[PDB]
Amino acid sequence: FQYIITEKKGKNSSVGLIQLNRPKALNALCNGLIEELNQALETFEEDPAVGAIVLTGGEKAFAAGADIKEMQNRTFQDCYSGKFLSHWDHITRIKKPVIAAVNGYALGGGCELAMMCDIIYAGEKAQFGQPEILLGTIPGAGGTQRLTRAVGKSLAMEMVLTGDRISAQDAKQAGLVSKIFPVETLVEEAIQCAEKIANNSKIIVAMAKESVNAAFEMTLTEGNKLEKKLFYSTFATDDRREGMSAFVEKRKANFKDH
Amino acid sequence: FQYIITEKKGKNSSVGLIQLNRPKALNALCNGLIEELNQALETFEEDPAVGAIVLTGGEKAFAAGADIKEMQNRTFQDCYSGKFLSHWDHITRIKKPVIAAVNGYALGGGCELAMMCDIIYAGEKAQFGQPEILLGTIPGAGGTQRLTRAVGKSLAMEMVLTGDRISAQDAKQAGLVSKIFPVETLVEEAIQCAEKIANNSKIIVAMAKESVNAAFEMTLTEGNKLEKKLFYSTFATDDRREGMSAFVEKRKANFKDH
Amino acid sequence: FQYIITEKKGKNSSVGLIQLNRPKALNALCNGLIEELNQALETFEEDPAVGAIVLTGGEKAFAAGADIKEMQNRTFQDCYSGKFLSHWDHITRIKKPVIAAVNGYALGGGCELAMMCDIIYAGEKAQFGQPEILLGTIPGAGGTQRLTRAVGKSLAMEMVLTGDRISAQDAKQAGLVSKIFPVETLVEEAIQCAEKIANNSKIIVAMAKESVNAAFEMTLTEGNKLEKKLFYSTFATDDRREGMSAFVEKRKANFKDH
Amino acid sequence: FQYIITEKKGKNSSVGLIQLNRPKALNALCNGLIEELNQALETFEEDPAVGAIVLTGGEKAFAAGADIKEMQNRTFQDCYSGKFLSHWDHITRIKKPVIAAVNGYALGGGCELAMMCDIIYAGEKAQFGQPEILLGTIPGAGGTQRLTRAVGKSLAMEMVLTGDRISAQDAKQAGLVSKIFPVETLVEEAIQCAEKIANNSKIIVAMAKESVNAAFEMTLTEGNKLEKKLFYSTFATDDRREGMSAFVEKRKANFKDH
Amino acid sequence: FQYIITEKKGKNSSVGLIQLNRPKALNALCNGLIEELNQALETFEEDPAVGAIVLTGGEKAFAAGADIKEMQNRTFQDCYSGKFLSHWDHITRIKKPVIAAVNGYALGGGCELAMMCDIIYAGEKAQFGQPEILLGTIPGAGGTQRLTRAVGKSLAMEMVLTGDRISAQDAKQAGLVSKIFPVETLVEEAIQCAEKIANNSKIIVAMAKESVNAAFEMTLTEGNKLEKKLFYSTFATDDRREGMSAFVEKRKANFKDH
Amino acid sequence: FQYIITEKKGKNSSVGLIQLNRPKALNALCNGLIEELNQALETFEEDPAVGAIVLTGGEKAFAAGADIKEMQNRTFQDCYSGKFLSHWDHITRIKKPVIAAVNGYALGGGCELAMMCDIIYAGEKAQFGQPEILLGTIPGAGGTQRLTRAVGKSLAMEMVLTGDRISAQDAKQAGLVSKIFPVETLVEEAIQCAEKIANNSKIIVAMAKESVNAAFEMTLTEGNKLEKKLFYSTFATDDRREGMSAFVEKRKANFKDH
Ligand SMILES: CN(C)c1ccc(/C=C/C(=O)SCCNC(=O)CCNC(=O)[C@H](O)C(C)(C)COP(=O)(O)OP(=O)(O)OC[C@H]2O[C@@H](n3cnc4c(N)ncnc43)[C@H](O)[C@@H]2OP(=O)(O)O)cc1
Ligand SMILES: CN(C)c1ccc(/C=C/C(=O)SCCNC(=O)CCNC(=O)[C@H](O)C(C)(C)COP(=O)(O)OP(=O)(O)OC[C@H]2O[C@@H](n3cnc4c(N)ncnc43)[C@H](O)[C@@H]2OP(=O)(O)O)cc1
Ligand SMILES: CN(C)c1ccc(/C=C/C(=O)SCCNC(=O)CCNC(=O)[C@H](O)C(C)(C)COP(=O)(O)OP(=O)(O)OC[C@H]2O[C@@H](n3cnc4c(N)ncnc43)[C@H](O)[C@@H]2OP(=O)(O)O)cc1
Ligand SMILES: CN(C)c1ccc(/C=C/C(=O)SCCNC(=O)CCNC(=O)[C@H](O)C(C)(C)COP(=O)(O)OP(=O)(O)OC[C@H]2O[C@@H](n3cnc4c(N)ncnc43)[C@H](O)[C@@H]2OP(=O)(O)O)cc1
Ligand SMILES: CN(C)c1ccc(/C=C/C(=O)SCCNC(=O)CCNC(=O)[C@H](O)C(C)(C)COP(=O)(O)OP(=O)(O)OC[C@H]2O[C@@H](n3cnc4c(N)ncnc43)[C@H](O)[C@@H]2OP(=O)(O)O)cc1
Ligand SMILES: CN(C)c1ccc(/C=C/C(=O)SCCNC(=O)CCNC(=O)[C@H](O)C(C)(C)COP(=O)(O)OP(=O)(O)OC[C@H]2O[C@@H](n3cnc4c(N)ncnc43)[C@H](O)[C@@H]2OP(=O)(O)O)cc1
Repeated sequence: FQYIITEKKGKNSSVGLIQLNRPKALNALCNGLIEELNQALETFEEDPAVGAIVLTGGEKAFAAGADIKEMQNRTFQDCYSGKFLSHWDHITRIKKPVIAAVNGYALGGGCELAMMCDIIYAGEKAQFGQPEILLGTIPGAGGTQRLTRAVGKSLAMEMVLTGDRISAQDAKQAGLVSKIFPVETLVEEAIQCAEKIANNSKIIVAMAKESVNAAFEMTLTEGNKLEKKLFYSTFATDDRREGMSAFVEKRKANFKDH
Repeated sequence: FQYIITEKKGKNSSVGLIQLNRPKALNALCNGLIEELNQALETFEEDPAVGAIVLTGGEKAFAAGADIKEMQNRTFQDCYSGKFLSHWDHITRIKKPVIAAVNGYALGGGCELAMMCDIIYAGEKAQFGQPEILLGTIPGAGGTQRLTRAVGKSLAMEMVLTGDRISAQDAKQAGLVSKIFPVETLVEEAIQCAEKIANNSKIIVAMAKESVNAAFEMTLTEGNKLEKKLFYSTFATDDRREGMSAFVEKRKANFKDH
Repeated sequence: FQYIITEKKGKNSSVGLIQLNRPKALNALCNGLIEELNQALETFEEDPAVGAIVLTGGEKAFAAGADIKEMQNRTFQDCYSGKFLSHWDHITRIKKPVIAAVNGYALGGGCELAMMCDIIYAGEKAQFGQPEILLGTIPGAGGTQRLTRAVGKSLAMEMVLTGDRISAQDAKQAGLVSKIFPVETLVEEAIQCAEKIANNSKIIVAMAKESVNAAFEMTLTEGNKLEKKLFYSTFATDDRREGMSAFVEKRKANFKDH
Repeated sequence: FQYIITEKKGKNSSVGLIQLNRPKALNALCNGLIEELNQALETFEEDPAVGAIVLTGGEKAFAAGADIKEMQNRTFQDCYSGKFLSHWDHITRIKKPVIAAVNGYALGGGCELAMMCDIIYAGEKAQFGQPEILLGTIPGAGGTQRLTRAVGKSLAMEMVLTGDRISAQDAKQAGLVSKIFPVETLVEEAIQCAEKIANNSKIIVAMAKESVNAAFEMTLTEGNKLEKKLFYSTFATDDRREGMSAFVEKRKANFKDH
Repeated sequence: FQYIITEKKGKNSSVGLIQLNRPKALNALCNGLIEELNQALETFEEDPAVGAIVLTGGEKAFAAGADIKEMQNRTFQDCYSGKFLSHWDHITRIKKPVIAAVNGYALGGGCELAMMCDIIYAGEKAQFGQPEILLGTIPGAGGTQRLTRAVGKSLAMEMVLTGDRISAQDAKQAGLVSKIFPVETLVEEAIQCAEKIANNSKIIVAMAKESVNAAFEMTLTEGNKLEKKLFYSTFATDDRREGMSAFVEKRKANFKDH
Repeated sequence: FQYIITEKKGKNSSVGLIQLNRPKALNALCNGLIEELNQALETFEEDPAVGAIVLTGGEKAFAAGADIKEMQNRTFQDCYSGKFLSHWDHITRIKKPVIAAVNGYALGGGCELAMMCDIIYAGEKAQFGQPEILLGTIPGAGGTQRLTRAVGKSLAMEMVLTGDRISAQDAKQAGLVSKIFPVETLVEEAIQCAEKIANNSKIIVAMAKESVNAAFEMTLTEGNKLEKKLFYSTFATDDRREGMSAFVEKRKANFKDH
């Protein structure tokens, strides 16, 4: 890999860590980088030892956005071509949980990439923003959708129309991120979180993740019916039986992913 | 009742109070408890003197969830028998406002029961969580739906996939609960809130509640049209004439629930 | 104008400022006031020099609601004649960004008017509320819809069913408003915000605003597809090319709004 | 029962037949009739021998609507009493399939009752209509919703705004009913259909019914995701194994309902 | 009017007739024509004597679409900040029922105009189609939305992607139109239909129309709740009292429109 | 290719033909067959000479469903494995139009495959059905969703719950298919249809197809707004001008796919 670095972490290497490694362009997400990222994601998704994935960048930047230089001379017809900014949402197809550990800059595509993850942990100095408007364009990877649904209309409108950045504290207060940690312990805290998740049944975890994601795709009435079906279906797994036995039997549960 | 204690309270016994009373199992919501709860709710719903209902538990626990021992040996087929965990959402059918006064633990079904209520007040030491994942199952009573819609994706994912609990402070900050009070004044503050509601027209209050609930069942454009129709319909009541006349006449309004 | 005061305050006269000026009724929004407001909005919308609009009231009150005296003797039939409280949502049709600078009271229709704007800035002493329930009626201009989607069910239910007001601090914490400023610098800070927006391409800004508003009208999956189409379409403008080229050339760039 | 006749005219006694029996008022559905209908439905729903239910009326009329005499002296407040025209949609909660065998008149509430069923068979002389408009009211049991979704806007608008009736032929052509039979063989044909359904696994049939109903409650994208989950869940039943094995073994399948 | 003809044609002037009169361009809907159309619509909407509106064109053409010559040189820019092809959906805002009497050609904007109406009657020689694709563009006034919802995906796709026209018979079979009449009696039959509608309460009719239109804006569950609220609200009118009484009194009803 | 046969059949070789060729199992769609089908689809999608794709099978069968023998011994966990009946909806991702030419049997997965296509042409002897229920399972590839939306609740429920087949005539009347042709000329008529489509601008056609598909993914109000944005965007293409000038200049259309 020329733009990313990967390694297994956790107690039993149950955690997959992906680090964007293109320091020069503040981790600008060029087409090649996305290519590798999707590869890394796929390998971890296929590895039956990995139960969760952690995504992070540098200390100064998570990602400053997509590569502006690569899209400077593209056309409207270039957009309906199919080779312009494709595969950006492959991460939304990963069944396993993905935690974004954000230190420093998370702008444009960078902020959008973090929002595509299931959980976001931010470093004390992290900064989020959607500056697309300053470049004469608008967010094109969920910046007007995921952001608005987490932060509320007023703050989303202010961010998208002005291009202003918000601090990690503001992001936590608004619900964009769920935890803030010191710059130097961020990635570690993220890994510990991934570890807790990796310890649970992989099949049950995948169902829970689907259920939560469904909250943004249907009415509450139907969302609850779907959730109920998923709940019922867990009763067809062995881990559910094992899990509830471990409780009454007041012992630790040992899930075997099925 | 064996598992609950009821009693009218407030200004004119206009507030119905229901207290989960099964101390030994940290208020675990077994089938029998749910049975009584729905009875209590129905009586208060039918009592024309009661304008609001307050739901609370013990000081150490609101409810630690459904009874794990009652579902430990059930099956997938049992889920479709229609005899497994039935009648849990009867509370969502109550027309009158219901306030949850949460002290201590509010886990799994407990947290979900609180979220089914219209308003939530938490004690300084309250704790919310969805630990279903630790038992090899997922939330099955709105934990992946109502939670996500209030708290945002990141925190909802973190809570549901790890099983970690959050404090009352975190819950208020995230919008899960609207007010925090000292452990010993919680139930009273809740009752005072129920009292303000009980003082308003019961027919107008029921319409307002429906309108707010509709916010999670349709697009904003349609939600506004529905709200408009409801607003128009209030002009067919006497209390609306009495209320707007009491303002211009600089006097107290006397609603006749008509 | 007999109820409003207008003027262009931009540093380059690019911000349209509208001030509700009916001090005696705490800016109660009577039919005549709404008439002028829509006129003011339309003129600024048509003025190619104005890129953003700021809406504010007095120091003691933004607006205490619609005029109660004008609706106290209306009937149900009156409502369906389409000549009662009509034209209240013309502001939602304005394509240019609208910032609400709220000082003091913002109740009922006043709170709803603020929520119709794209961004809300509140003064340290601002107060929001939906006291309709106290008059024997319910919010009829989005108070049960926009409020709930920004603040969460619990707080929305509490506000709408009790009629209690919330402070500016609470509003910011809940996500109702995005910034709090001292009473005397509020309008100025709002204007500065409008200025930043006015500096961006008007055509790109209009698209960004549409995309954000779409977040409340469709599922996330479709919202993202819509956003993508809008993003593609920006590649058919000159300001986009000028905006990206300006970046790689380390030079500022101003758009000709096309 | 004074208004209905129930008898297991099924063959293996697996089909429950309910016949509206109030000849004098052309089967006008008064409160007492609905009362019994819901009872009959519940008993069959609980009877493990019954796999499907057939609903029919007289030869001249299925049902001429709700009892007009019973609602002539009601008021707006009455509607919000919580119980005026209640329990009119209990049939939509029955998990087993329900076939409506419609002979003669099916007007207003009668037409709506038929549309609430899963399948509709009409006699050659059947007539459908929503004459509510002629009584100075509108359909209030799905007549503007289920009708429109089956028949299309133009025909639904014409039917609802004029009150005109349509023939069985028109109903089949528009998709309101799926089959037309001679007046004297209608009920039998309906029973034969119920029989085919009753022969399949009750648990699988219940899932299939839910999936089809979901088509009117969510987007196609989510509808397909839900359907997929239900499909997967069938693999946790025994009947699904028996059913596919019976095909490969080229023999008849014996479903045990689990 | 330059390209329009209007006249009250009811037996009491209860029916407003609008006839597109631009023979030379096969009734091509140019900007000027749309202007007058919206005026005509508004006058009839305001006339308390008119209860329904009938819209028709010539015998050879209803409308061949929007004026192709008027949009030939316009560009992307013209589309955003433009009154370009504006006010085309004013007809969807009319509260009173609108019947489209279609003889001959109804293509592109013409077909779309017809679908915007509540009811469509077609002459034996009427032809519908969306040939936009042949001009290198797509339907932009509901041709891919209303058509699909009435006719089904297969026929809508075939019509939109090939540009092929369908006959009146095909349109009736598919549910696009609800009635076919001889070329000479079409307009007359349409007027008779408008008459039946005009005889009913104008306020109840407007509610029924809203309810039916809601069927395409929300889930079935919410659609039914909305319809129920509208039904309830009819009990606050006098005409509902009159209508139901006239039935029990076995006598004709006289609606006062309130 | 071991199970299919691909061919270029346009008048300019602009039509891609794919023929399922596994006669022995009545074209049962086994995993290998789906593999090739997706390959064939991808090649045609990438070939800039092909403007439309035609999908057909044998004269006796289009496809009898997925391979029952390949799923006979699979588990619930096999479903959540990640690769059981995978890649079945790749066809819904193809941007180019796809016509299904159905002769003979089109059951289960076969019927669902046909419904995934944009247009369906059926031979006089074609038969459609969803017999999954007879195998102790339910439709899992859109059979309860796409079928219901095209055919209506009654017929969809009857088909899915009984397993009964319907004729080509019934399918056309219900809107499932848009045209019926003699068994011998079916594929040829389908190709002619594909040809007409292939003659139009590829980029405009792709947009029209997206707009029609959006009709099942959002409310009518939003669907129309989306359509309008797509319509506007066509004004940024050359084919739009070429097409609109070709009409005004009374000459034949000149397309260049951009
Ligand atoms: C699937 N679909 C449809 C889609 C998917 C994705 C997207 C995404 C779009 C975007 O992200 S638009 C980009 C939004 N981001 C931005 O506007 C941020 C631009 N960056 C900045 O303003 C600043 O670099 C900054 C991050 C605030 C840090 O400033 P500072 O500390 O002064 O560093 P600075 O010298 O500017 O940056 C260092 C190097 O990184 C480069 N760089 C920064 N951001 C970059 C980016 N987004 N792309 C490429 N290079 C970038 C700089 O140009 C510079 O390289 P050289 O000039 O040495 O060649 C769209 C559609
Ligand atoms: C309608 N549909 C479809 C649906 C509707 C509802 C549901 C709901 C599901 C759930 O709620 S699953 C339950 C969620 N709860 C959990 O996962 C674990 C809950 N409990 C705990 O984590 C811990 O007990 C704790 C609340 C932190 C307190 O711990 P600690 O302070 O050490 O006390 P501890 O001794 O453990 O608990 C005291 C007693 O309460 C019992 N208990 C606690 N939680 C219980 C529960 N959820 N069910 C039954 N018993 C419970 C303990 O077993 C113990 O009783 P003995 O064994 O001594 O007889 C699903 C579907
Ligand atoms: C499109 N559609 C369908 C729709 C569109 C819009 C709407 C909106 C409805 C509403 O807003 S209902 C109204 C919501 N607002 C309220 O209920 C606020 C009522 N006001 C108050 O509680 C208090 O006035 C207050 C704002 C807390 C300020 O108290 P305080 O400082 O003591 O002043 P106070 O003396 O009460 O009021 C000063 C003057 O303002 C007037 N005023 C205050 N609010 C008013 C209002 N909403 N309307 C008319 N006058 C009002 C008072 O009557 C008084 O005038 P005088 O007759 O005494 O000369 C509905 C439907
Ligand atoms: C859950 N929620 C909120 C809701 C739930 C449900 C509903 C439902 C509302 C409706 O159904 S409104 C009613 C819609 N139905 C109608 O308009 C049908 C009215 N009936 C007719 O037009 C005619 O009776 C007819 C069905 C065409 C048959 O005519 P014909 O053959 O001459 O019979 P006719 O003598 O008129 O009627 C026979 C007897 O049945 C009675 N009847 C007929 N329909 C009736 C009805 N809907 N209600 C009560 N009685 C009815 C007649 O009054 C008469 O009784 P007597 O006068 O001899 O005492 C609303 C809301
Ligand atoms: C709110 N927004 C954003 C939006 C709102 C609306 C729209 C709507 C767009 C469209 O409707 S696009 C237009 C769709 N129409 C078409 O593609 C062409 C339809 N017409 C034809 O192909 C043919 O006229 C025909 C109806 C098949 C038969 O006509 P035929 O009998 O052969 O005679 P023909 O000479 O062609 O037409 C007679 C005269 O009407 C004119 N004409 C016909 N259709 C016309 C049209 N759509 N616009 C302007 N002129 C038209 C012809 O140019 C001719 O005038 P002369 O040059 O001879 O003086 C879009 C967006
Ligand atoms: C993405 N995801 C999650 C998903 C994606 C897809 C699916 C789809 C599921 C299905 O389609 S379930 C299957 C639905 N189809 C059926 O049930 C049709 C079953 N077939 C039949 O009833 C009959 O074969 C028939 C097509 C009506 C006519 O057949 P007939 O003329 O009597 O001849 P018959 O001997 O039965 O069939 C000829 C040969 O084809 C085989 N065959 C027919 N249909 C088959 C099928 N669906 N699978 C495998 N083999 C099949 C037969 O077994 C036989 O082979 P031998 O036994 O002689 O070795 C699910 C989920």
